[PDB]
Amino acid sequence: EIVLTQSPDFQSVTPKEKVTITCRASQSIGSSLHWYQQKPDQSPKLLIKYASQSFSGVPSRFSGSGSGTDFTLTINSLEAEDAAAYYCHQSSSLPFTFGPGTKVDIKRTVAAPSVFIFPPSDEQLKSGTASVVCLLNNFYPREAKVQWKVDNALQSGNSQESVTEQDSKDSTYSLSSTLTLSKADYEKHKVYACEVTHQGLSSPVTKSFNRG
Amino acid sequence: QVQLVESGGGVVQPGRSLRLSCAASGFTFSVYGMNWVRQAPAKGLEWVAIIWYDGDNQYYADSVKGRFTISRDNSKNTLYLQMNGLRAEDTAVYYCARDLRTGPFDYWGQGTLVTVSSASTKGPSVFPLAPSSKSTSGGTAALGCLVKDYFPEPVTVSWNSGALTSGVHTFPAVLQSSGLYSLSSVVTVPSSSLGTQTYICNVNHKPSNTKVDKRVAP
Repeated sequence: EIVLTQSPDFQSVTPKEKVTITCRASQSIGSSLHWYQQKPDQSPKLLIKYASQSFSGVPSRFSGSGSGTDFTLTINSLEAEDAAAYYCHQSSSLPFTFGPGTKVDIKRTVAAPSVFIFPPSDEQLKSGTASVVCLLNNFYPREAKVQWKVDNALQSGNSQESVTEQDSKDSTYSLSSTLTLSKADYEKHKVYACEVTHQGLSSPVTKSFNRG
Repeated sequence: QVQLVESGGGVVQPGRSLRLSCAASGFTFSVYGMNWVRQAPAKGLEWVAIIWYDGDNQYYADSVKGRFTISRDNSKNTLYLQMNGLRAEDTAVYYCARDLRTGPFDYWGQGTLVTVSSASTKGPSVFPLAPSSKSTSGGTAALGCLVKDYFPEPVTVSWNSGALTSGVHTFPAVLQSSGLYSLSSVVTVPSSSLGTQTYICNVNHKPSNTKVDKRVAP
């Protein structure tokens, strides 16, 4: 089975600047390597066919190069619309495979998230469940980690998070993390905290509340 | 113009069967090999299967071989995917893609969503995310609604009947261990507006015919 690996996994590009992303094949595939662009929840589209051939209707700024195991996709003078996921795919041998993708986003100034913690509502507590929400608003870059602490004890496996796509207006991301406990488990503890680590913060920020 | 339109996607229980179709137009269908490519939530593109021009030959990815059957009907300009023994992992957007001389996938459809779950149709419970001085920073206060325990996707969330759009963030839904979805929708407003301005999230869930308006009080 031919495995394709893409590098980098994530890249941030300033508009009008040049960007080169790569695709590595486990075994030689000659020129049987194709590139696709995919925007969130949208249909993918072919950019470059057979490693270096431009496809009809693709802007002139997109180009491809490579043979054997090493392939590159270059975007000369990046446009705002070029922020997307880019995939490579090999048609050299069955079963056909895709690379894991490279997410290209718009580069902007670093912005630390504004962090807020929400205790569960009294209405939800009545039903027997407590959902504690940690909101990370309008941050850049996309990389951010949330650490739930209950009476200073680090939590694991009882939280789920969701991140928005890059905002078309200010180029930031927002993240929501929900800590889910039963009413009985929630009442056994006093202090609920969410610790946020991001490039925009020198020290990880903690937002907390007292249950009682 | 070359067009591919997938259909047949929906909610299916684990172990059951589902047949997808892909309607092709704007080209001679029998000239091209055809493929199925899928994308599971938060995952990359995954090649599923290929069928050659006359349907005489088929090849499958290891993940579907022995469970899925690719077929075609050239007079109907249609590509099929017969899916059997469906598992939770098979939940994905299924794309129909035209094959150019067994090389690149030159044209793709819009995709059809397949949801493999043993969960039943359920309306959401809507809970407020109450604003205060604790949700206040730099003259702005954050508030929201937690749209919990619904199935299947999607839900639509608007604020003050769509009049409030600035400062709104509606997060992608999360699939809980229960098999039910959950999402939060937040809004950031001037902190001085709390107590003077009314904030209501309008939650609509079409599959269960549920409409819930929740007053978010400070």
